[PDB]
Amino acid sequence: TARGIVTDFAFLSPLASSAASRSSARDDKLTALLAQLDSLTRELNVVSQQLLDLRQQVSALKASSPP
Amino acid sequence: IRVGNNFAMEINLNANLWRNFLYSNIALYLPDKLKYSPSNVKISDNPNTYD
Repeated sequence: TARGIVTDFAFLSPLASSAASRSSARDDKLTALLAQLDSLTRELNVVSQQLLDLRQQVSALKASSPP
Repeated sequence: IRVGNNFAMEINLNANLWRNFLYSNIALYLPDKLKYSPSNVKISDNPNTYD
């Protein structure tokens, strides 16, 4: 099966094609950038939280051996 | 006086009636994906309006 002929008046309208291309570019930008930024922010938050906890543990260990 | 047959024009009737009936009562109800947007005429951006 295959189903698409909707490009009829798209061919009949160059402006519609240009607007569709702009919409595709904007969708690419939005989707890709937002997904990447969200994943990066999640990873950075998790790593920062773990780093803070490890820093606390190291501070405690340093304090518990007063040379 | 007319020489030869009279001037006349032809049209298929039953085919025209059937074509009108079919086009209206089926084509005007296909899913919007097969439909397109017209040219040089303003149309509502909301797909759910009568317009």
